[PDB]
Amino acid sequence: AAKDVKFGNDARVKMLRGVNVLADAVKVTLGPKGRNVVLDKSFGAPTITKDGVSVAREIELEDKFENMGAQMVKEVASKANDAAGDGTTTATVLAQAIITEGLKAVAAGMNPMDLKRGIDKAVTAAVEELKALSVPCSDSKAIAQVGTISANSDETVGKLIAEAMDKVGKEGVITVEDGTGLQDELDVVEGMQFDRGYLSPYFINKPETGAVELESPFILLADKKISNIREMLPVLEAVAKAGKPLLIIAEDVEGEALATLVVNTMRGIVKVAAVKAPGFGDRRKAMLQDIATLTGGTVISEEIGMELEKATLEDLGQAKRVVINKDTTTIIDGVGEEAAIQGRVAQIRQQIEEATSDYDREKLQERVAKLAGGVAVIKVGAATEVEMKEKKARVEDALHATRAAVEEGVVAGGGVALIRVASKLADLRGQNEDQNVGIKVALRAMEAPLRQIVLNCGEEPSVVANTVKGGDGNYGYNAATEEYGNMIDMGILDPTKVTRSALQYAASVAGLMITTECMVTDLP
Amino acid sequence: AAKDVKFGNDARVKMLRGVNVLADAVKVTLGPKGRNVVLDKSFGAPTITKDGVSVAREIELEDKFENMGAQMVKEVASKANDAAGDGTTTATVLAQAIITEGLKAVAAGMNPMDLKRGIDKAVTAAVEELKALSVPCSDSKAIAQVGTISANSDETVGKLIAEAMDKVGKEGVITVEDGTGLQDELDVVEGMQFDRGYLSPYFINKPETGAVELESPFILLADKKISNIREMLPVLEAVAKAGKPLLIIAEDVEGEALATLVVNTMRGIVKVAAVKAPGFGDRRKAMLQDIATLTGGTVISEEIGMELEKATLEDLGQAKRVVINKDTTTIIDGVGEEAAIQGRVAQIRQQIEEATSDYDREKLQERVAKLAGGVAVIKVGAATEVEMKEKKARVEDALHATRAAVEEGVVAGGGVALIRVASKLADLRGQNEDQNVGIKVALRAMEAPLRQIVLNCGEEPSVVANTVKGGDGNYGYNAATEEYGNMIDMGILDPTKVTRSALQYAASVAGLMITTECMVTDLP
Amino acid sequence: AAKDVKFGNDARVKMLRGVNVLADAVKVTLGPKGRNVVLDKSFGAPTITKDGVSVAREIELEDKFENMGAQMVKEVASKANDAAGDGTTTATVLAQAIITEGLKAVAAGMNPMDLKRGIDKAVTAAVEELKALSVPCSDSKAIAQVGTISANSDETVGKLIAEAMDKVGKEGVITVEDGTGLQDELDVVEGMQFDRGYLSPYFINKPETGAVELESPFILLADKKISNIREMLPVLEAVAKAGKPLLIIAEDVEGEALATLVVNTMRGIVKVAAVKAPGFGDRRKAMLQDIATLTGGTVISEEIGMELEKATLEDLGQAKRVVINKDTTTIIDGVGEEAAIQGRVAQIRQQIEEATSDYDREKLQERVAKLAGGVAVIKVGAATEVEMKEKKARVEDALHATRAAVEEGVVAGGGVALIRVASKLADLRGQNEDQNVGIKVALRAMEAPLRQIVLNCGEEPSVVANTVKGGDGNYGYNAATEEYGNMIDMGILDPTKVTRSALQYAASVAGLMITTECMVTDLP
Ligand SMILES: [K+]
Ligand SMILES: [K+]
Ligand SMILES: [K+]
Repeated sequence: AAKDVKFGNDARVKMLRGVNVLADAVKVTLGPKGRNVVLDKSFGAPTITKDGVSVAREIELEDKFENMGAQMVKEVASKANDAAGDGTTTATVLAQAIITEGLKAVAAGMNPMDLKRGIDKAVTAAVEELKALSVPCSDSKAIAQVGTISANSDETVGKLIAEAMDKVGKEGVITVEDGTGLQDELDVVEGMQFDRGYLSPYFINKPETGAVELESPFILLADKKISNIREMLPVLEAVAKAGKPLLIIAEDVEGEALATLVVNTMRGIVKVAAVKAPGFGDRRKAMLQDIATLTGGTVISEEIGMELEKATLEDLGQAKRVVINKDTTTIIDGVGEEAAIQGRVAQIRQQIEEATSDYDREKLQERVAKLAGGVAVIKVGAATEVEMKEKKARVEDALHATRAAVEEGVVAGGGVALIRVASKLADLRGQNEDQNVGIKVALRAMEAPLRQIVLNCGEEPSVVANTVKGGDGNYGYNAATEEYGNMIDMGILDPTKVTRSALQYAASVAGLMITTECMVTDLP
Repeated sequence: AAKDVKFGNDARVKMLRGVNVLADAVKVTLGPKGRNVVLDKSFGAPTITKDGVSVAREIELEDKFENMGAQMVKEVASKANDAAGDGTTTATVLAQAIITEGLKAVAAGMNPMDLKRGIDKAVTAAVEELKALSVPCSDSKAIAQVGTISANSDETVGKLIAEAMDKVGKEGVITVEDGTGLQDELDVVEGMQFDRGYLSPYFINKPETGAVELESPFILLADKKISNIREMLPVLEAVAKAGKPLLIIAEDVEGEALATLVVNTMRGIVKVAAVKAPGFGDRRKAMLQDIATLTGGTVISEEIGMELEKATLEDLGQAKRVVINKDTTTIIDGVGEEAAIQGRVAQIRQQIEEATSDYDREKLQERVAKLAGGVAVIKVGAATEVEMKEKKARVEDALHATRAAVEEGVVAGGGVALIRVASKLADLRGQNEDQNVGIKVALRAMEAPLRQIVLNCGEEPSVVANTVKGGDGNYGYNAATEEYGNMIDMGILDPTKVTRSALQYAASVAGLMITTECMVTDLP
Repeated sequence: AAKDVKFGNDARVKMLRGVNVLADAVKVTLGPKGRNVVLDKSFGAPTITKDGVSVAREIELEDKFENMGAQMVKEVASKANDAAGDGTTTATVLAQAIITEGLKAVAAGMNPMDLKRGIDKAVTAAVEELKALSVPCSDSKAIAQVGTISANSDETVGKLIAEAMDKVGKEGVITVEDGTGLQDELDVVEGMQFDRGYLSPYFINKPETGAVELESPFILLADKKISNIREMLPVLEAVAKAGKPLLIIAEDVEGEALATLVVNTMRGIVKVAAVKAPGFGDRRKAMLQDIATLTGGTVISEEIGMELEKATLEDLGQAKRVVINKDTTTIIDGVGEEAAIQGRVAQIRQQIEEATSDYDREKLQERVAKLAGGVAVIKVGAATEVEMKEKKARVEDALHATRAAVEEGVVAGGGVALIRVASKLADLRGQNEDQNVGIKVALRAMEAPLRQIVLNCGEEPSVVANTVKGGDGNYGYNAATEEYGNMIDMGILDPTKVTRSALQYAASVAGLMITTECMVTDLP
């Protein structure tokens, strides 16, 4: 179709303009004195929220170019949240800060490529400074503390998470679901989890958590790609009877078959969910078998000459429950006999001996870990469905936060870690004045978060910023109480992983925009 | 879709502008000298009314932003009426008052978060002052008086309500329906009430009371979530024959299924209404059964392996009548055999012995109380359908009013309780000048109701206001007679619950708006 | 339909204007300091890229005339990439340079035909100078080096390519596909490749590479033209079952039949792709048999009186994979028995004896070479699907680059070969002043690439250009490091084939435009 093409500066102001709408709408929620954003719904009363992620989701601009700018940082910032369970808004305000100054520099005539290189250098240094600033989270005493803070000072949640992590280990898989009534429950079940998500939304039946949740579903394990639902029919009808949902784990589910599956399940004509098998190549076939054993199913591989039409309800695997993310599938409580599952572990465990490679050995250990490890299940009790649903949410959040803390530690929150780290890189330089400016653009941008928070609090950003810089370590401003002190002691922290991610992603999209010379889009 | 985003002040004036249309349209009806609002209907002659709730229902603005403002206070104020059976208009004029001054303060540069905190502090104090001013309504002599006043001085209605409350107790369930002829009847029957409202309006067939009222309906008790009307068809056709309405009580009724139900019943193609089962977890499954027993129906649980398709008219429960609120479902006169119902009570009653927990013991006691307690049924007689329908309405109102009076007592009406309470909080202060202004904003707003009432009467608001403040306790102005004196003695009161609710809800939405910085809506 | 006709200058500015949008959008990506171009997608976030080919694909202008100019160079420049696996962007910036000056000359009154003749003369000389500048790439030590450079300094890739070329020879067919896991595999299998492309895009299911890729497909060999899908039905339904894709190799696939195929496959209703049988006349029927034998299929020739309707799944040929280009079809790993395939080779090989004509002998030699030769298959291993997919892409690129290097050698990259060659043709003249100008127009244009690269780097083009001219051989500017030196030594090279192609194609379309006097298009 006829396109609308914009070049250089003309294109860049459009982008900036677009990210400014996104950033301005989202940053007002930042900090403890964050404001409310009202999101209109065609049906009923508007939604009032202080959640930057909710606000960002709703942002789409009419001007095609401006919209491209917003969608660009919007996409990258979302990754920060996916990665550490937080930091989307932060990444967004950081991106705005970097992009704004970056573009000014460009307009002044400085080289885009050098500005980007400088920004990157500054960020790389900043990330290292961040690790040095970081305090470890390893003993379950600390784990409980971080969980309590992430749960809005709910010691119960911290306790719950620490207990679960103790059961299945720090690397263990931990799941959280509705409780059966005023009282939590923690149980480890035959189970497993791989890095594959729904092959399409819509399968989503839990819009809240944006996940697919099937109960007592059959599991189809097909070592091949399914493109036409013609092979499915025989098996889909057996699943139609028995009246149970279906999980399809194949090499992939494409076109006509996926399309048909997205529709039917979206019409109550049998609940089905499809996800790619884990991994690729040979080890992908080994894992399909692992799942098989675990779920007492049978893998239907073409190699051996098997056909999906000849597949019967008995070839199907089975587990009490399955949950599917955008990029995660976790099978809860398989039917496989301990005899089977335990012999499977035994096999893999012995192959680890014959392992003639470190890589090969690790990959095998990975698999036994999944089969043998199992799955921790936290049931959140509460007395009144509301309080229960509410706490369940707080648990899910604190869990994701704690997970990250255990991985990369914690640093001062409230935007002070970023400002602290930036104050330490004053002498950092690059290969030319352009890169040096790029570096300063990044260091200045690192003050955006704190400044915004202070701004939302109605205090003078430059004064608080100035003071915090004057201090050391995790010394900072507690926006909530207007008191300076040790941020960690005052319980205002962020998993080092979320701050690191927010910065890296923000810098990433900012770098790309600063180095954009042309934009192509459809005619209005 | 491309959105229209507004920030800060630009957004706030739009909101204010919108709530002003709503408030101005509704407040003219306030007080005894309230004016008429003409509401146009596409068919026939317009409706002339003095009912603020009817007027508010019709308010929707063309400007998207202004409309969001109106819809926001509209939604919160409606809650006041739901909670105490009155106070929506009041909450609305209070909200306008708080929002107007609050925004001025914001424009002057004061901090929104502090203004809100101050408003809240003032309201918290006001509510406590309201409890202190309140006169108890406990003996059935008082109950009758309050009911008489709420029924426009009809001693009969007061007598009726007092008798009913005496039968089933203050906590009892009391229902009212058309009489069989010039003479009231009061009977306690098999019945129950639980805290679940319609899963969607539209099911509403009594716009007046905003309730769904089904007669001799069939009750489907499904232990599971219904998302596709495909499972319903068999049962929906069995109900199509017989020609009776249907109540769906499932774990939930979502998307496709709900959507289809909302439509069909909105086209006379079978009257249906769906509501969530009461409670959650295990106890939700026990209650579903209680209802079943009570209605002589059978629960259709997937656990036991039952399917909705294989559900026959005999599995359905039945009762002479069911009334559904925004948050309440009440089953009147179930078909369940005393044998069954009494045996059920026996079970639960024994479980209370084996109860190894205070909590568990209390929950069981709740259930027996519901089952064993039944429901009081008032049949309003009159001699001429017209007088009967009229009096029936006055009884329903007085009932809701008295219910509230019994819960939290009564205070002077005509807006004087709010002005009285405000006059007592003059020295109330917060943590800074901004919060102090917020407090004053709230105290001033508390005069809005009275002032408006006096204004509608054509008197000088500031003069009456001033005089009433000079007095004490429930001394105030009787707008109807232009005489000052004891508001309670003069029979001009409000259940303390409705005044408390109106204030808290108004303050709630006002606080949210004052702290709004961004608004997102669709492009016109 | 009513047309819009433009003549002379009015038409030419429109064209120029159109190629300027295309060239300006694409050239900003050129050097190692190339900028990003953001390409909008109706769904989701925009695409950020530095790939001139992606950008060019998206360019379409609203003005019909301007659009014709863009599409014209766009089509010819694409051929450069098809021919040598690179050079599209270059060809485009060259075309812009030639067209711009060429048109100025025309406006000044110089003869278009002479200008073109001069441009061509200069290009013919330039191409010869390019062969002379060229360094050979013959021993596998060189082949590995060129592959390593083309794979971003990944020695592994060079090694892989060298090994494969060593197996099947420099003329051999080399294929690359996903690995089975962290480790490369190289195997020679039964296969063949002929010069016939998809009979229609759309069949394309790998937009990235712009190729059709079918796995375990059935191959229909029909010696005749297929114009109506009525003959297909029986065979298409046999393929619908089994659930495998289909490759139609017939004399041709026209109208109704092609139309239907394009659609159905574009709806998941069976993946099909059709291409013309290789060659023509008699030898066309011979090769169809060659393919049949190789894939264990059966040729359905009308001559013998066979009908497509009577064709069964067994008549169909089969291979693990087939890949189709714009102008190439390559069948990977056929099912035909070694016995058959080797007996066929035996036949042809004897016919080479009986050959009574050098021409006939050569043609036969070509066929046995394809049959006997096979296809090398490179499986790229990596440990994590992502790294694997990434490396696979680098391998495919390096492969195409090395193929070209082996054919015509390598020359200095970064645009210096073109500038070097131009500097050597200063005294080149034609038959009149108009041709002489044409020559200078071309020689000047040859500086475009380097100058643009230098420009994107933020350096003064004329200065770098001037210095590089002053040197000799492959002495040039390394835009990446800002250092002058031997371009080949510094590892900055281009297969002589891509530079030659880029220039000839650019000059080709430029010559056509310079000699355009009229343009006809539809009315807006
Ligand atoms: K917040
Ligand atoms: K009134
Ligand atoms: K490039």
